[PDB]
Amino acid sequence: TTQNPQINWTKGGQAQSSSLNGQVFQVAVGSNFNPLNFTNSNGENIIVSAQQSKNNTTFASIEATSNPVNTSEAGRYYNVTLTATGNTGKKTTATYTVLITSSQKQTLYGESTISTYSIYGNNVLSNSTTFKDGDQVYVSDQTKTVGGVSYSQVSPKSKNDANSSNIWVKTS
Repeated sequence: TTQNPQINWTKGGQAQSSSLNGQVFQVAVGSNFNPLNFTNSNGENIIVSAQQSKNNTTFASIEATSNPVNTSEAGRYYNVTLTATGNTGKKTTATYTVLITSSQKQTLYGESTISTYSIYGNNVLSNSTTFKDGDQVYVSDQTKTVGGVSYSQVSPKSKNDANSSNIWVKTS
Protein backbone atom coordinates (compact mmCIF):
# COMPACT_ATOMS: atom_id res chain seq x y z
CA THR A 1 0.00 0.00 0.00
CA THR A 2 0.64 3.73 -0.24
CA GLN A 3 3.23 4.20 2.58
CA ASN A 4 5.76 1.70 1.13
CA PRO A 5 8.63 2.89 -1.17
CA GLN A 6 7.66 3.32 -4.82
CA ILE A 7 9.96 1.94 -7.52
CA ASN A 8 10.21 4.15 -10.65
CA TRP A 9 11.77 3.31 -14.00
CA THR A 10 12.53 5.04 -17.31
CA LYS A 11 13.09 3.39 -20.70
CA GLY A 12 14.86 5.56 -23.28
CA GLY A 13 14.45 8.56 -20.92
CA GLN A 14 10.62 8.21 -20.82
CA ALA A 15 8.86 7.48 -17.52
CA GLN A 16 6.90 4.19 -17.60
CA SER A 17 3.38 3.80 -16.20
CA SER A 18 3.43 -0.03 -16.02
CA SER A 19 5.10 -1.46 -12.91
CA LEU A 20 8.68 -2.74 -13.13
CA ASN A 21 7.45 -5.91 -11.41
CA GLY A 22 6.68 -8.55 -14.08
CA GLN A 23 8.63 -6.87 -16.93
CA VAL A 24 10.66 -8.97 -19.41
CA PHE A 25 13.76 -7.35 -20.94
CA GLN A 26 16.16 -8.50 -23.66
CA VAL A 27 19.89 -8.03 -22.95
CA ALA A 28 22.66 -8.76 -25.48
CA VAL A 29 25.17 -11.59 -25.02
CA GLY A 30 28.47 -10.20 -23.73
CA SER A 31 27.05 -6.97 -22.28
CA ASN A 32 27.87 -5.52 -18.85
CA PHE A 33 24.68 -5.72 -16.80
CA ASN A 34 23.86 -3.45 -13.86
CA PRO A 35 20.30 -4.24 -12.62
CA LEU A 36 19.57 -0.53 -11.88
CA ASN A 37 20.96 0.87 -15.14
CA PHE A 38 21.42 -1.24 -18.28
CA THR A 39 20.86 -1.13 -22.04
CA ASN A 40 18.41 -3.58 -23.63
CA SER A 41 19.18 -5.48 -26.86
CA ASN A 42 17.53 -2.71 -28.91
CA GLY A 43 19.78 -0.02 -27.35
CA GLU A 44 17.19 1.58 -25.02
CA ASN A 45 18.61 2.61 -21.64
CA ILE A 46 16.62 1.36 -18.63
CA ILE A 47 17.09 3.16 -15.28
CA VAL A 48 15.44 2.00 -12.05
CA SER A 49 15.13 4.27 -8.97
CA ALA A 50 12.92 4.64 -5.87
CA GLN A 51 11.17 7.25 -3.69
CA GLN A 52 10.02 7.02 -0.04
CA SER A 53 6.30 6.53 -0.85
CA LYS A 54 3.60 7.18 -3.46
CA ASN A 55 3.36 10.84 -2.34
CA ASN A 56 6.89 11.37 -0.95
CA THR A 57 9.32 11.99 -3.84
CA THR A 58 12.41 11.95 -1.59
CA PHE A 59 15.18 9.54 -2.61
CA ALA A 60 14.63 5.97 -1.35
CA SER A 61 17.47 3.47 -1.24
CA ILE A 62 17.23 0.61 -3.80
CA GLU A 63 19.48 -2.39 -4.55
CA ALA A 64 19.46 -5.80 -6.24
CA THR A 65 18.58 -8.37 -3.56
CA SER A 66 18.91 -11.20 -6.14
CA ASN A 67 20.89 -10.83 -9.40
CA PRO A 68 22.10 -14.10 -10.96
CA VAL A 69 22.24 -12.50 -14.45
CA ASN A 70 25.02 -13.92 -16.62
CA THR A 71 25.33 -12.55 -20.14
CA SER A 72 27.83 -15.12 -21.46
CA GLU A 73 25.35 -17.33 -23.36
CA ALA A 74 22.24 -16.48 -25.45
CA GLY A 75 19.08 -18.55 -24.88
CA ARG A 76 19.22 -18.28 -21.05
CA TYR A 77 16.96 -16.17 -18.80
CA TYR A 78 17.35 -14.85 -15.24
CA ASN A 79 15.06 -13.25 -12.68
CA VAL A 80 16.35 -10.12 -10.91
CA THR A 81 14.77 -8.96 -7.61
CA LEU A 82 15.16 -5.32 -6.51
CA THR A 83 14.38 -4.17 -2.97
CA ALA A 84 13.62 -0.52 -2.16
CA THR A 85 13.85 0.45 1.54
CA GLY A 86 12.21 3.56 3.01
CA ASN A 87 13.82 5.60 5.80
CA THR A 88 11.58 3.84 8.39
CA GLY A 89 12.38 0.36 7.02
CA LYS A 90 9.27 -0.27 4.88
CA LYS A 91 10.14 -2.37 1.79
CA THR A 92 8.93 -2.80 -1.79
CA THR A 93 10.28 -5.47 -4.14
CA ALA A 94 10.05 -5.81 -7.92
CA THR A 95 11.08 -8.89 -9.89
CA TYR A 96 11.82 -8.63 -13.61
CA THR A 97 13.14 -11.18 -16.12
CA VAL A 98 16.19 -10.79 -18.38
CA LEU A 99 16.43 -12.80 -21.62
CA ILE A 100 19.98 -13.07 -23.05
CA THR A 101 19.75 -12.60 -26.85
CA SER A 102 22.37 -12.27 -29.61
CA SER A 103 23.41 -8.70 -30.56
CA GLN A 104 20.74 -6.79 -32.55
CA LYS A 105 23.59 -4.56 -33.87
CA GLN A 106 25.30 -4.99 -37.26
CA THR A 107 28.86 -3.99 -38.24
CA LEU A 108 29.38 -1.61 -41.19
CA TYR A 109 32.42 -2.40 -43.38
CA GLY A 110 32.41 -0.48 -46.70
CA GLU A 111 37.32 1.38 -48.26
CA SER A 112 37.48 2.80 -44.71
CA THR A 113 34.58 5.30 -44.68
CA ILE A 114 30.86 4.56 -45.22
CA SER A 115 28.77 7.38 -46.76
CA THR A 116 25.20 8.04 -45.61
CA TYR A 117 22.11 9.41 -47.38
CA SER A 118 18.71 10.89 -46.46
CA ILE A 119 15.53 9.73 -48.20
CA TYR A 120 12.31 11.70 -48.78
CA GLY A 121 9.70 9.86 -50.85
CA ASN A 122 11.55 8.60 -53.95
CA ASN A 123 14.50 11.01 -53.53
CA VAL A 124 18.00 10.14 -52.21
CA LEU A 125 20.15 13.06 -51.02
CA SER A 126 23.76 13.02 -49.82
CA ASN A 127 24.31 13.31 -46.06
CA SER A 128 27.58 14.63 -44.54
CA THR A 129 27.38 11.94 -41.79
CA THR A 130 29.92 9.10 -42.21
CA PHE A 131 30.64 5.84 -40.39
CA LYS A 132 34.12 4.34 -40.02
CA ASP A 133 34.79 0.72 -40.99
CA GLY A 134 33.94 -1.42 -37.92
CA ASP A 135 31.28 0.94 -36.47
CA GLN A 136 28.26 -0.89 -35.01
CA VAL A 137 24.67 0.24 -35.61
CA TYR A 138 21.07 -0.87 -35.23
CA VAL A 139 19.33 -1.36 -38.57
CA SER A 140 15.61 -0.86 -39.31
CA ASP A 141 13.82 -3.98 -40.59
CA GLN A 142 12.29 -1.80 -43.35
CA THR A 143 14.61 -1.12 -46.33
CA LYS A 144 13.94 1.36 -49.16
CA THR A 145 14.89 1.10 -52.87
CA VAL A 146 15.49 4.15 -55.10
CA GLY A 147 16.93 3.82 -58.61
CA GLY A 148 17.10 0.04 -58.02
CA VAL A 149 19.62 0.62 -55.18
CA SER A 150 18.66 -0.77 -51.74
CA TYR A 151 19.24 1.39 -48.64
CA SER A 152 19.09 0.41 -44.94
CA GLN A 153 18.16 2.94 -42.21
CA VAL A 154 20.59 2.90 -39.27
CA SER A 155 21.35 4.39 -35.86
CA PRO A 156 24.28 3.87 -33.45
CA LYS A 157 21.84 4.77 -30.61
CA SER A 158 18.87 2.35 -30.83
CA LYS A 159 16.62 0.19 -33.07
CA ASN A 160 13.83 2.72 -32.44
CA ASP A 161 16.14 5.53 -33.57
CA ALA A 162 17.07 3.54 -36.71
CA ASN A 163 13.42 3.62 -37.86
CA SER A 164 13.40 7.44 -38.09
CA SER A 165 17.07 8.58 -38.13
CA ASN A 166 16.89 9.31 -41.87
CA ILE A 167 20.52 8.17 -41.92
CA TRP A 168 20.69 5.46 -44.60
CA VAL A 169 23.56 3.37 -45.98
CA LYS A 170 23.58 1.16 -49.08
CA THR A 171 22.48 -2.38 -48.07
CA SER A 172 25.41 -4.78 -48.78
